[PDB]
Amino acid sequence: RVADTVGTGPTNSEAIPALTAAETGHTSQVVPGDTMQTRHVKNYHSRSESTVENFLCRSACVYFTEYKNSGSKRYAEWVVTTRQAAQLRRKLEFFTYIRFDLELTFVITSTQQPSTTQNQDAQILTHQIMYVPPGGPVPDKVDSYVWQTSTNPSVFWTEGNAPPRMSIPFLSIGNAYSNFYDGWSEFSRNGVYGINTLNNMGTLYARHVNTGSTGPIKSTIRIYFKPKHVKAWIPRPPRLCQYEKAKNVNFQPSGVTTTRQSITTMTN
Amino acid sequence: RVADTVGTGPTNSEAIPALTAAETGHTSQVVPGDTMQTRHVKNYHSRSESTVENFLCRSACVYFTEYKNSGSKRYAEWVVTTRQAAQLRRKLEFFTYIRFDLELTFVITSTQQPSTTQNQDAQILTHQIMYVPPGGPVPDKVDSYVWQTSTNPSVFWTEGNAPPRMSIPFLSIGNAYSNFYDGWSEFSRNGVYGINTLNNMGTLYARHVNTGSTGPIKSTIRIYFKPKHVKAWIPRPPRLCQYEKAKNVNFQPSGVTTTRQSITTMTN
Amino acid sequence: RVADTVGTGPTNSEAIPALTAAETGHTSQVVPGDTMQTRHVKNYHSRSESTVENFLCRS
Amino acid sequence: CEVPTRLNSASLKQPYITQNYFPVGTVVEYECRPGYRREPSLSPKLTCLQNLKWSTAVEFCKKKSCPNPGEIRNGQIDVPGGILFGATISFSCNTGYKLSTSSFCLISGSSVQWSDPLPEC
Amino acid sequence: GYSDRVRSITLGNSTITTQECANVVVGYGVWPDYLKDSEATAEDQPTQPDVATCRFYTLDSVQWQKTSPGWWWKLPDALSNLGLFGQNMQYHYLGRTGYTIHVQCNASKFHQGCLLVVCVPEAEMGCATLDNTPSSAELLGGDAAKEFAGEPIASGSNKLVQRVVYNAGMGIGVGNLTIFPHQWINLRTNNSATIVMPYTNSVPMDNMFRHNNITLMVIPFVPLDYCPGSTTYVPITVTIAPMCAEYNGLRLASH
Amino acid sequence: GYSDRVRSITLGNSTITTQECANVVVGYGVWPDYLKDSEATAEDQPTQPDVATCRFYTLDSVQWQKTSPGWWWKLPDALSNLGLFGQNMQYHYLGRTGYTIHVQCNASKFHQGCLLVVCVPEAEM
Amino acid sequence: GLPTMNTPGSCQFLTSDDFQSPSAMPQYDVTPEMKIPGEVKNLMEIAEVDSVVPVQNVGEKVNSMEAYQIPVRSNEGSGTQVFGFPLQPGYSSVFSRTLLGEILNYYTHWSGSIKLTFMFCGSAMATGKFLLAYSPPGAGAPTKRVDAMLGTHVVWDVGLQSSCVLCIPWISQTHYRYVASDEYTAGGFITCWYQTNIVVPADAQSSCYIMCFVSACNDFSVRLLKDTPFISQNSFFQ
Amino acid sequence: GLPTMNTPGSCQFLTSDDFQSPSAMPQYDVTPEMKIPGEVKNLMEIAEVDSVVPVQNVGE
Amino acid sequence: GLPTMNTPGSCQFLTSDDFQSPSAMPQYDVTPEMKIPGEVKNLMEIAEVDSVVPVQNVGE
Amino acid sequence: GAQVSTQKTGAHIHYTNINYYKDAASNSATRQDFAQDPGKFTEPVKDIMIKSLPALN
Amino acid sequence: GAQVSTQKTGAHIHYTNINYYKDAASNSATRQDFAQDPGKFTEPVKDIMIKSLPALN
Amino acid sequence: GAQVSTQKTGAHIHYTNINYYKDAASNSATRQDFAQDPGKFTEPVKDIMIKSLPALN
Ligand SMILES: CCCCCCCCCCCCCCCC(=O)O
Ligand SMILES: CCCCCCCCCCCCCCCC(=O)O
Repeated sequence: RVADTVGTGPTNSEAIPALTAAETGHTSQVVPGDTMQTRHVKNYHSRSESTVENFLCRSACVYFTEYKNSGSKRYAEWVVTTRQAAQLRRKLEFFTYIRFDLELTFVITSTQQPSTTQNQDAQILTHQIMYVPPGGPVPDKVDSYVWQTSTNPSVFWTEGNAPPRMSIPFLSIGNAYSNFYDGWSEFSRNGVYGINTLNNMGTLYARHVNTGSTGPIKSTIRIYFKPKHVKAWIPRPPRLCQYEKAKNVNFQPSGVTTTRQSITTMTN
Repeated sequence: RVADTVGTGPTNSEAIPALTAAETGHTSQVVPGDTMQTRHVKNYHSRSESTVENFLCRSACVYFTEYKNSGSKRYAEWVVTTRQAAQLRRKLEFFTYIRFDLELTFVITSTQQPSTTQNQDAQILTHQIMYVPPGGPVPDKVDSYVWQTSTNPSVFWTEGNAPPRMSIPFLSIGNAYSNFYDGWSEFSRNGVYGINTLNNMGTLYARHVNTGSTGPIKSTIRIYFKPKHVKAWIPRPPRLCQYEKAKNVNFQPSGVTTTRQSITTMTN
Repeated sequence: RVADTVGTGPTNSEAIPALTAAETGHTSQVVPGDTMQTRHVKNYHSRSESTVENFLCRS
Repeated sequence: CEVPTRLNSASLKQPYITQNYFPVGTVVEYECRPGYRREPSLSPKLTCLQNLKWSTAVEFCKKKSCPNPGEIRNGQIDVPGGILFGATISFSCNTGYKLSTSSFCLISGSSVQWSDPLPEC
Repeated sequence: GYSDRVRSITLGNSTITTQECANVVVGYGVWPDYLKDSEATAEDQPTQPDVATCRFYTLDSVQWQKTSPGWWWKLPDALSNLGLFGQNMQYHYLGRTGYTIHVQCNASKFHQGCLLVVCVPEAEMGCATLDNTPSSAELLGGDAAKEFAGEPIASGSNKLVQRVVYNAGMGIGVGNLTIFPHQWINLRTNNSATIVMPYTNSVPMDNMFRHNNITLMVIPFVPLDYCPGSTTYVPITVTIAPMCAEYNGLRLASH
Repeated sequence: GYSDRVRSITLGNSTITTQECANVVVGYGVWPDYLKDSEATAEDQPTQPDVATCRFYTLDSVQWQKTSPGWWWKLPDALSNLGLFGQNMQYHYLGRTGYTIHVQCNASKFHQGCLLVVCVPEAEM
Repeated sequence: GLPTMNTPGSCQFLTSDDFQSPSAMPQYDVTPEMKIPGEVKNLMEIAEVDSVVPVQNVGEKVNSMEAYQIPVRSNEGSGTQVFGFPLQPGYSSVFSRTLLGEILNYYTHWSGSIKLTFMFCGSAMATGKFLLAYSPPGAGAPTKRVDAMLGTHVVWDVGLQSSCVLCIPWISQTHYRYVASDEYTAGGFITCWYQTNIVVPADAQSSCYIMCFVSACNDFSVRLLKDTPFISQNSFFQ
Repeated sequence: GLPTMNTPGSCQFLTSDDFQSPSAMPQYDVTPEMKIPGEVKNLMEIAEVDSVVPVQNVGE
Repeated sequence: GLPTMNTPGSCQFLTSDDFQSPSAMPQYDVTPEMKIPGEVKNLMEIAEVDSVVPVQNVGE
Repeated sequence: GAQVSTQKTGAHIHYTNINYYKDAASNSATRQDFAQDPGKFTEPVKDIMIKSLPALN
Repeated sequence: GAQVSTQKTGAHIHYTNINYYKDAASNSATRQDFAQDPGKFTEPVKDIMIKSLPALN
Repeated sequence: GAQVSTQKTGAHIHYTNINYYKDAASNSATRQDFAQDPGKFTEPVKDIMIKSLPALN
């Protein structure tokens, strides 16, 4: 529960609560009752929505891609990375090291494409989403033998049902995730530089298990990430500039804030 | 349980229960047994359906809007306000200040529009409803980046399933909702005047997540509000006139009641 | 739970843990602390995903 | 790369407007359309990245502010939408005086001015 | 009696004295220590020199001019070629240490200015060209200090680091950096600033040559100023002492 | 530890701080208080605002020149038009208050001078 | 067969929900946690640390460090104004990009006191006194020292301690104030004035700078998750 | 897998129903209640106060 | 009719799941187990036995 | 941790309730709060008024 | 083996929870951990600083 | 007749299980049998071999 105010009165002492030195870097712990007269009011407000969990514990779309039931692109692939979008990336970048379980949710939607084939009577489409850990046999084609998914995890969804959802544990060879890395892949300070060196989360694939209709159909899969059981360390300032790449922090220089008329202007 | 009647007899006393002065404004607490002879009958009737909750605790449509999968209007928006309809507004206006939790329910229905495109074989449509709190990035277009809904709440519904429903807590910076306001936005008694100044509930958006078919389709979303955990204060007279605007109480003058033949007429 | 390492020091004895005969077919049960100096670190790793069930229990 | 992203606040600078071939690593500059004023913090440049996609673009210009409306004698001015470019103020009169009715903030030359002058009432 | 403006620090065979100092900032409230048995992963025995490694090393000085943007130093890189510390981290594969940073500036009562002295963990930096990444020489300066730039670095086919002072090369806000353990040198109040940093990382030990854990940033927020007649050359000196340093995996020297 | 050259004063919603101050002179050794029941004469109940009236009001500044003789201020008159204090003493017939006076001058270590700051009761001229 | 009945809100995906779900990697052994310095448990912990306020954000000054310096110099006059801005941490451009402002822009309601710390960055031989005032709304910004003295003020005396803290309290009728711009939830005005005049000795610069830091108080609180307006994107990165 | 069976009246929206539903804003802190004069608990409380009767409702 | 609500991840086939399911052959009597030498309980048991290393894997 | 309460039956048989969510705004509606006090609207006067006595005496 | 805990209600009524899976990564989110310690970021200094005393004396 | 057992959590919170069918071949999988005995494959010899002693002496 937030701290209640304390009632005070006038004062003519040698105690100087307001005067301090910020050279030390110590934030002054003064309350309004130190520089004025205050009443005593109980405070019932609560910092329950400001906790790390409630802050990052929401579903956010991190990618979406489109695959068809005919033509060239018969299946879709994605290299797992949370830097593809801006909103969740910027929320995560508040901290240097974060440890969290992941609740993955998938939304799949199909659409009939313009063609000229007559007599179109489709059937229900079923989709398969296969995750390959790094070092696995990646599908080279849509009718690949790798789709057996013996050891590899897979999820099968029929259109018209509730969206698929699964829970993934804290996967990392380290003791926490790293949002930032200040190093090189090689010990000789050459090669890949940045958080890309640490990244190694494998690839995710998706396909139509059946053609369904004699006409063209394009499907689109959306990936949603909700962090849970979150633990975080070392906070850092929010990204002032706009993001440009997913593999690096490269940016274009921007001003600290937005300009007003003069130093005595009450309006923007 | 309602109060039972009490048996009485004849009386020739100086007690004058009937005679009173209404100048005080005190409502006379007389019962039939005071001005006549009565029997004693137990009353088993109950005022259980007259409680504030049972009165306002019912779903009521407060708005509905239409969006398409092609053309110009690709998404729909609504500024949250309970004054759009007449029935729930008039039920709520019985009280000056009300505090209540909200149970929101959404009904979405699609319809094929007249066209000339041949070979139409649609797929199942999925809808997204995104709520933006005031100060948020409002969608400017249907493929906007804001649809990520990281911090913002969102609901995804596939057609053919049960209608979506969620519970919203008592949202207000005050200690109760205000059905009526007698003031101005500015301290100088100028600018917006009325309950519009207090209103600030944000905007609600809705879109098709997929085109679904090569032919035109129009969807319509209906918003239903059921108040629960209701607490109310200061009752006021019901709206005699018909409503005209949603932002104000402006009305056209109307007579107190409906006219009969003479002051001794038993019929309407 | 996997076995934790044991801290050891220098040694000038007649014990020959490294020298063995594989002609018997007996796999040598030597640990790193036998051929070098080691620290004592508790090991919290677990062989829970290496059990026969977890291995073959997938569709 | 394709055509640079359209933005409401600014417009593509000459001669990029008359150009249809943009190799990778090509920078284009924008300019504030009327009235719109340039924002000093943001820089109006975009670069074609390797993915044949332009760099993130934000409104590099903001609407110009019309002067204060003034104070009409024996009259009330209603300002529902601020005094920015494209707003409309309303002129009314008190009970007991007879009164244009509205003025619009529009671009007139190099700056923005009100249209109708203040009436008399 | 005592004052609180005087402080002495003794490490190894070195000592540091101060007559005008603010308090001492201690990392995130944690004092550096060794690695515990219940949190280690490597199995061979570590080496702990504890005297030669744990001492004050004094890097070069930099002149503070009326128009200086600021300087930055990577601590694992700065002490890489200096003393036994460099020889230890050279032969070994893994290393773990905490760094205490003392930055000193000297002036009169007629000189004015203000420096922010901040320790940033994992200060990943950007490049002038959006495509491509910065070169090791531009990011790491050893035996010397790297300088920020007042105006934005031009983008071309180059591997130069974006050095804008207002974006601190990370694209963030220079004012918001205070979230990291920091201090100020206000030429009217304190001659020097001292920060004690523990070992922060996501793994227990790490190779000290391919990863730089923390970066020291000295940024003048108020420019140096004086009237004609007073001293025009005002230098800034930085002394770094490693603390509780241990190494693992002895191997052939790496150059 | 402490020094004695630093002093803060808090009244109402106002505060005054000082880094180089002498002691604080307290009238004739008496601290201001309210009127007692055994020493009052008027019979109706008094009003005591106690917050808005009891606060630091800052009059204008005066330049000290190499040839300035000095300045004087009548306190009941000086605050007559300033704040609620002025409105209170305006509507009311009788009033009773004690005044705390803080006079501040700022200079360097190369400036020299000396001011006498004195409160004269009943300064008939 | 246990007879059940399905209520509305079935087979729907509400992004802010809290349910259990089957694990995709069963019996996975996670790396044991280790002690890491500086653990954040609450966002308010981040909002209670100082952050330099870009007060002089005028013209091109935002493209340098000059946006952080408040230029106070000796003048032949008294009672002039140094700076002034409104109390709108979420909306005002002055506090929008400060740690407090960057945390507020993720929420919708805020409530508590504000601490402003002013540090003198002039010579050791300079002196001065300043009036730091806060005026609740109802009457406009005070135009002169006589009007600003009537509010909540502090008189700061520049000396050995170079930093003075002005604590803006909570004087709002509403329990929570809107982060966005709403004229109903007005905040007030914060201004600073020359109390006396800067006193500088010969051979000492007479033009100095002040710096300003802002931090949340112990009673601070925020109450509605939302999405920051600043973050943007035209297409998926890389 | 607990074997269940769905009865009629499933996936239907009856406006006068009483069920629980997931909160859209979890762990939201509401403004504490304050004493407000004139609280209505029952409609009958309103029906028991006098109201002037327009008896002569004839013509204009 | 017990009022229930279906969460996302319904009627989906996750290959690494752990649920009960009705037996197709009810009351089937399995052959009683017998002692068989060399039972494997953990894969690591197999990884801890020696295996000759093809070091000179050069050319043919 | 269940709640067992009486139902709404005619005059002249218990139900069981469990809360599944953790927000207290997701519970069912409070339909069984039968408490009245019409003395604030009827009879808001300062001096008590006995029924049998004359109002103004 | 159920857990009964208090819900999030306004100031100035219990809920029941059962775990069905055996992985501890499939449980719900921990939304009710209200514990703070801002002394690491505010006041990280070595020597304590009393509020009323001068900082540098 | 329910079974309450501990879950799989990280080092350095109980689950409930009920059987609905009557065949014992329809239960869930046994994922938590962590028992080893590599002495059959490693060291299958007849005479014990102490580590520090010479193998053939
Ligand atoms: C049946 C489908 C299974 C899909 C499994 C997908 C697993 C994705 C794991 C992602 C973990 C989080 C990555 C964080 C990366 C980082 O910040 O370093
Ligand atoms: C996933 C969709 C979420 C939608 C959230 C909608 C929230 C609407 C809140 C409305 C509260 C009641 C407003 C009453 C206004 C008044 O009477 O002053």
